[PDB]
Amino acid sequence: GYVVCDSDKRFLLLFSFLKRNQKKKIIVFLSSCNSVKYYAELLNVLELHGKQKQQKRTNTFFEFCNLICTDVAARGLDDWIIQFDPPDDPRDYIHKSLMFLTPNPLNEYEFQSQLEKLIKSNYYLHQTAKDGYRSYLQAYASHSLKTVYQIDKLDLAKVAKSYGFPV
Amino acid sequence: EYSGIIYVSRLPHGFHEKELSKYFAQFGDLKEVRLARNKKTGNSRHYGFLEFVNKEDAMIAQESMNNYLLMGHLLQVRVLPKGAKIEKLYKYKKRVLVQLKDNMKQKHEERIKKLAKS
Amino acid sequence: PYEPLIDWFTRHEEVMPLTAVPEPKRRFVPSKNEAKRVMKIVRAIREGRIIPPKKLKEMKE
Amino acid sequence: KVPPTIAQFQYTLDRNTAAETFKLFNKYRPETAAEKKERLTKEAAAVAEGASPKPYAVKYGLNHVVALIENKKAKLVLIANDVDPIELVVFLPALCKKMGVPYAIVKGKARLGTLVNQKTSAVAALTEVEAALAKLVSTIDANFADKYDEVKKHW
Amino acid sequence: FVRAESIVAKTLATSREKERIKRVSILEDKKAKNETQHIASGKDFILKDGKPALLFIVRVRGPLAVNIPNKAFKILSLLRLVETNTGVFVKLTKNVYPLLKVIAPYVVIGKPSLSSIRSLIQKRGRIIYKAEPHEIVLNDNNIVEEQLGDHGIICVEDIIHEIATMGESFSVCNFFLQPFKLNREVSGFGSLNRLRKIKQREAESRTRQFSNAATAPVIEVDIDSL
Amino acid sequence: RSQSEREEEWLEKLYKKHGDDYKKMFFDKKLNIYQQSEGDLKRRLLRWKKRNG
Amino acid sequence: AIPRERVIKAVNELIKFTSEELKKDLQLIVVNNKSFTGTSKSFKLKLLNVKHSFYKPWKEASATAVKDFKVLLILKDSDIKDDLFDQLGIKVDEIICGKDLKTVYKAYEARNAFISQFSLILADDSIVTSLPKLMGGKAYNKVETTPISIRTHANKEFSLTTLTNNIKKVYMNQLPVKLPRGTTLNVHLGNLEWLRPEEFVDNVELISEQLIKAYQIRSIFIKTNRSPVLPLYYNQDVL
RNA sequence: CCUUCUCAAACAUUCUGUUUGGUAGUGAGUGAUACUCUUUGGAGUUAACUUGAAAUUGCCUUAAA
Repeated sequence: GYVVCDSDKRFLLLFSFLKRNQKKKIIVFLSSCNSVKYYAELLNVLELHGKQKQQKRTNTFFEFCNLICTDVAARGLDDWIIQFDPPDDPRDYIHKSLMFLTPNPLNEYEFQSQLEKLIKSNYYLHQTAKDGYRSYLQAYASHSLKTVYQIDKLDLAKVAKSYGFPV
Repeated sequence: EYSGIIYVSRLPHGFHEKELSKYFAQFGDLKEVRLARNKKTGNSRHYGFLEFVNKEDAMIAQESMNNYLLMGHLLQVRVLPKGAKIEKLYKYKKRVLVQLKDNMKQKHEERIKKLAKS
Repeated sequence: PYEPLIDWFTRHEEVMPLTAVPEPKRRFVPSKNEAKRVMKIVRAIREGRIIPPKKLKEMKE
Repeated sequence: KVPPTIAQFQYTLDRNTAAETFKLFNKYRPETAAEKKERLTKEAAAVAEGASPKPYAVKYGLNHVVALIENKKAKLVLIANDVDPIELVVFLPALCKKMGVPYAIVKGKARLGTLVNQKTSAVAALTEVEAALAKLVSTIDANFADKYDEVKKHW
Repeated sequence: FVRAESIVAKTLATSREKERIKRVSILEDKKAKNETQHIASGKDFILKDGKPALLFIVRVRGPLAVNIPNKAFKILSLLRLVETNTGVFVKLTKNVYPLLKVIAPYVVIGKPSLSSIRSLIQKRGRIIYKAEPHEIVLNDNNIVEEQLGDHGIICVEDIIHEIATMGESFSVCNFFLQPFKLNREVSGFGSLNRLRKIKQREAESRTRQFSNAATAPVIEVDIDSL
Repeated sequence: RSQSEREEEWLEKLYKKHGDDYKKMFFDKKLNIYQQSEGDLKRRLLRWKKRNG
Repeated sequence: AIPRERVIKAVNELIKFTSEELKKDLQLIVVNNKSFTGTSKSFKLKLLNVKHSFYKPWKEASATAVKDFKVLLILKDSDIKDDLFDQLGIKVDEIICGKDLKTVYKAYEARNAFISQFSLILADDSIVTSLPKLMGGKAYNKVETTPISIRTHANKEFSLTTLTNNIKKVYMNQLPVKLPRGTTLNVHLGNLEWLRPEEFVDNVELISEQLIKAYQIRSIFIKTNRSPVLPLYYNQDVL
């Protein structure tokens, strides 16, 4: 089922969901390949996306067969299957499985200052953070979603990506 | 019209009624001052009410101290319409400075009988 | 002659900053322009032409 | 007769709030030339014989203060009224309002500069602070930005 | 007219002073009873006992403008040290020991020296008596020979010996001395005095500190400072 | 060219702390105050080792 | 000796009944008392000896759970002089001094946020007495948000070994409990995963014996958060 | 515009273990079932959680001039 999650607490919800298992194969799909590179360093599952080396990506996937992957790279390679960022297609994902959205089928579920301090202190984690944030922004704007367009304020999007000031 | 009652929330901690009376006495002849104190403990709620014998001075004081930044937090002084008097505000104080076996056995037996409900 | 102004532009607030200038490392680095002066003072002390601060107090005869 | 865009100054922050703002700014006075020089000499002596948190200081220079503005990095802006070139500060309140940043006006550029070492500072701003900044911002808002929001009127 | 901040500060300071005084008095009452079972401490010590010892006390200004409290005000009135920069010698005793804590925040105490006592006596002294408003200084020993000397205290040296040796006439002479009004430190204002006062004020915090603890050791400092 | 005395000591400290693990040195806030990248770290450490084996 | 038969029966009956997070998992023991400390409200945290190092499973569950607690050690000025942790199987999270807590947290929201971060509130015995004036009501309104007392001074001087051994013992022996001026007292134990029946019976036996020895307890009931009060001992003979 | 009680005692002394005493708090407001006492008046106690120091009505002067 789909889960309603506000952008202000998206990071907290994702961290809690990850902490709920700590081992089980919680498959996650991301729209932006740059974002996963920034999220991989936030664990302070392994990186598995298309932008990195093909050989290393394949080796890591084979090791994991015994994640943090994008929509495009997940197709054909394969406890929870989730999609956090907007999908590359509104229906290719519907075709256990759960969803996350809040701009608007089965059912629905029911129910960190260190990162804020570090984002302004660490240069590399700041550049990667902003890169992922605006890559997600570009994917959201470039996607021709049925009922999602440029309306939501970035004041909460920046917080969702750990950013305090609006970039 | 504005009544003589002055509503001031967000009062500084320790700003007892005596201090309010002393300070507001400078503006003129205040009528009464009262503070909302908890029954359990004398600590105030940081909001109280006071009245003035003159309605003009009542709003003049609010205008002068409308957003005065006192220590801790600013004063949220407001003036109410006609009526809304200072009725009922008590000066609570902490306090002055400073056979059975049968019932217990019966209760124990009752508990022993009730625990089977689990 | 005597008319009020219009706040047509001063009514909405921008979200994103007007410029997306990349963040320079210097803002995230301890003032290299100040380490330069620190090392200049170190060189001057090595040459002996600058007296250490302790000797200033120790020589107040 | 002054136009509505002018006379926004002269009507400035009240006595108590202005004093509180000055006291708050005094807590983050930038290191003076002598203090900076002596600190650097001490650091050199320590290193020459035998890595610190980022410092904080008030922003005063007009160019870099405006640079921080528009980027939304200015938490508070303080402006002098008696500045000789008025055009230097006519647009500053408008820019602050457009960017959604608290701003305030004071009387006396020299008094503005006395808290930042320099003889005069025209304008000043703060980038980081402990918790009284929010209360001071709220007081400044309720006493000048919202109570005198009709500055666009009158002549 | 007076601004609000002053009243609130005075109220806050008065509340703390009253709480400290009440706690100290309540603890001392239990300590005297010798129960010493559920209190912080029962013994007494001094760090830098109630045994006899002549000590000098100086009335310092501060803390903030706290309204005169009954206990401390009455204790000071007993020693008539209301005026700032005034000092008097008192005989230390177990009964008088709690008075130090009672009026610790307002006064500074310490052990004087024979030379210091002699210099203070020979350099300052008052005899407020025969209308008798005159503040006649100890100009001559004739007054000491007439009004005093019944117990053998005929000259100023006898008074010095009694004060330093805690003689029988110590109470009589001390009252007669009309304790001295010592001059204030800076005693000025204007261009240099402001900076000198600011510089001196820093030492006050590091020297005149009150821990406010009920079992705080007696605060003692050498009288050689002045 | 060579490394400065202070720079040489800092590089030696980093090498002792982590050896050849440049990734760990990158996050070593105690010594990597300037947040040197993975490339500059190795570029300086190779020259440091050239004179230290 | 305390009646072990009732404990053996309970360790199965209550487990079956319970088998929401704290209600299902949070184990505790409640002791009935006949008044306490007269007309006083001293906030002394009594300590009980535990035969098992339940802290290790407690942090293991917290590490694998969403709620990750932190251990805060309040120190003094002299203690500022990684040596405070290098000598500690057990790792201390944060160390703070009373100098900061009295001013940098004047905002009650920040104070509450700081307090809620930690659970194992540890403080020096010297400074523990002055804490309540600083941390306010919220810290003293919950057993896990109030400062525990640990002896670090030795010969009126700081001692690293004294702190280390005492903290190790507390991590593998001591268990805190408040001292309310009432007839009811609560002592939290742990989670349902804590050990097995016989081991759980042994764990509760020492706690019950220490509670009986320390004071003239009235009655003790084996309990779990909002579970039925299963009786343990009937100490009415004192009455 | 103002800074909060940052150890007192005994055995023993192994760079210090053991035992006791000393902690009277900002309020507002939610709330999962039990303890008694206290003799109808309600009195204190047992988890968990929100908070912009938020909030509408319980019967001694040299911090001078």
